[PDB]
Amino acid sequence: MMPQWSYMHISGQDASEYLSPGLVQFARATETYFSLNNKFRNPTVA
Amino acid sequence: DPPFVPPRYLRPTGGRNSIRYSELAPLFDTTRVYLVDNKSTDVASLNYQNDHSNFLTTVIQNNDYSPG
Amino acid sequence: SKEIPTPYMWSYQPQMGLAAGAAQDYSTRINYMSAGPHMISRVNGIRAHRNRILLEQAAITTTPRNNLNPRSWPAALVYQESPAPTTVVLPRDAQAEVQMTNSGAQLAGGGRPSFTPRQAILTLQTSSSEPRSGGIGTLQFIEEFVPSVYFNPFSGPPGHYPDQFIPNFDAVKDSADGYD
Amino acid sequence: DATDPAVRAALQSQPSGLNSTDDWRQVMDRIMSLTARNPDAFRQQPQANRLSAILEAVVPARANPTHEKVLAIVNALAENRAIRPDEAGLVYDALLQRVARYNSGNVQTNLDRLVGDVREAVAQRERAQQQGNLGSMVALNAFLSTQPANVPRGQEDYTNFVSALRLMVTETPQSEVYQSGPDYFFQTSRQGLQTVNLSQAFKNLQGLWGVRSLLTPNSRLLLLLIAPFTDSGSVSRDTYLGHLLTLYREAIGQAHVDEHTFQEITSVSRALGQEDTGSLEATLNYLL
Amino acid sequence: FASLAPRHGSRPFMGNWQDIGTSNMSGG
Amino acid sequence: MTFEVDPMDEPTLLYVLFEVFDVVRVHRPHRGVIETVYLRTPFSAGNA
Repeated sequence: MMPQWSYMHISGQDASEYLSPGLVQFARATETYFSLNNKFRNPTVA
Repeated sequence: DPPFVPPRYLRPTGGRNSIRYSELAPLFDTTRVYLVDNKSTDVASLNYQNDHSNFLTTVIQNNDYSPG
Repeated sequence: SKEIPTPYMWSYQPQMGLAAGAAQDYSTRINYMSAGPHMISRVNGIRAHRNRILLEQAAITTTPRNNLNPRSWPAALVYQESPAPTTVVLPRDAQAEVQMTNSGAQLAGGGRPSFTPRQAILTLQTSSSEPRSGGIGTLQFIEEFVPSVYFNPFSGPPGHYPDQFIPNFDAVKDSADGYD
Repeated sequence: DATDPAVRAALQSQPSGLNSTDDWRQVMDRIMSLTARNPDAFRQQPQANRLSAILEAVVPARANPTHEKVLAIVNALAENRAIRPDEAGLVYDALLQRVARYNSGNVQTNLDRLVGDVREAVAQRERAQQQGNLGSMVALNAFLSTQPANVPRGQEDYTNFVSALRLMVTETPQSEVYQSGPDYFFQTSRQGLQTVNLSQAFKNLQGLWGVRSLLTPNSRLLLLLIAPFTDSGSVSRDTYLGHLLTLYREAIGQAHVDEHTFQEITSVSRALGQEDTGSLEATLNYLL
Repeated sequence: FASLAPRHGSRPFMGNWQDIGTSNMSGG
Repeated sequence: MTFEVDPMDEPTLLYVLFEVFDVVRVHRPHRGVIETVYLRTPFSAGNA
């Protein structure tokens, strides 16, 4: 909506979408022993 | 015609002759296993109520471990 | 970020003559966190017009190669000094001075002799015996290694990523180097 | 032969000389002096070297092929990336232990069938690398199942574009397509840049095939990569996608002759005598 | 990235795709 | 292994769990026939 909210991930795409798709596959495989999930912000939009 | 020299293969180590023990090399047929009442004292926690008629002895006889 | 990325600028190593490793151009970034859509859209068209220049500069100037930042550049692909051959005018006639001296004349000082019309000229190869290979210089690091605009970064399966951006990565080991 | 797992097993297990078992005919040509080069090199040996080769010839010694049959299998597992090169001694003793527990006439024949099977499987992988098509055609045709086969406008431009899309992955063995989550991608080389997003490009080009500031820069990256595989009659002339595909073919051809112009101008600017800093900047500003 | 994942059987035990980021705030 | 413990005025023991793979595979090929194969490792004992 606003280019500064999409940059700071107030709105826009979730972490499955704006991150590099290899980092999503890395965090999906190493999740049980090295969690990268809380390092990235998911926008929830009403 | 060169002479046919056939390959010299080895018998299977885990073959039908094999009296195989886990912690050592597989022996082959006609070994001896010993059931002596002296080593039933080496494991004395099994037989507190056992004479030399009925007793629980050991067979393994590997000197690395212990009497028991 | 994926559509209009920041270019990976290469770090040179003047000793090995190879590129150390490329990091993104973080130090030339332009700050539009206080701009609006009338000017964020104008700066993003400048981020993208720069990335079109770098793909155009790499298509002109960079040598086409399979492995990005190789570890031994061939001798046919390295700029090599090819000077003109050295023309040496030899000063003295050797066998015409061993006949003046054997006759009793003492020669001292120094055609160039008054007693010899002969003049020898020697032409020698100036360049090396073997062409040099292995590492490019500063000027060939400028021509090659144009900053890599890496669209849709790290989208592939592992092993198909640019690992030669990383300054620890041996290409012929396929592993990152350590302290020993 | 340098990538043959049984030629490499002969360079690691078989002797580098002429024994009378693996090379019986080549040593009988030398014992019986019927060799072309140096026939009399066997008469000039001591009796310890000369009689010990005659005895190994008239009654040769048997040998075990088992360490040579297994080492051809291990050196093919290490070549088709099935094991690590550090595991090449671990799985060699693991396979020698298994063919020692279970040794038979069946197994030694079955190892002889399997060392001819891994010669084929090493060569079949190295043919499939230089062809570079099987991993990409099954994943680009899997992409095109998702995309619709009938656009409303400009179907003539759309069905020739996706046929030229099959021409990149066929006529470039390094290029590949895959999936990572929802979208599919296309790398122009292994471990290289210029990765386009196929699911984002074909949801951008959909609605632009018959139109005759609005393109995402990965769609323009796709129209740059598809340009040398597109004829002038594959797409239209007035269509905005067809107008750019001709414009990107001229941009590749100009960047191909500005590459050769760069190698001429900088060559005659060093010999004429200029600043090497400014010869390389004034040339690009003349070419860009 | 199946070489980084533990193997339940012979399949890699991967997480979910959309479980990458956080979204929690003080009531939102 | 070398442990160091606090001194106690009593004969005490040391209960070390060497964690192994103590695995049974039960095979019942015929009616009324049950035949198991045991295997544990590293402290090796069983039919396998």
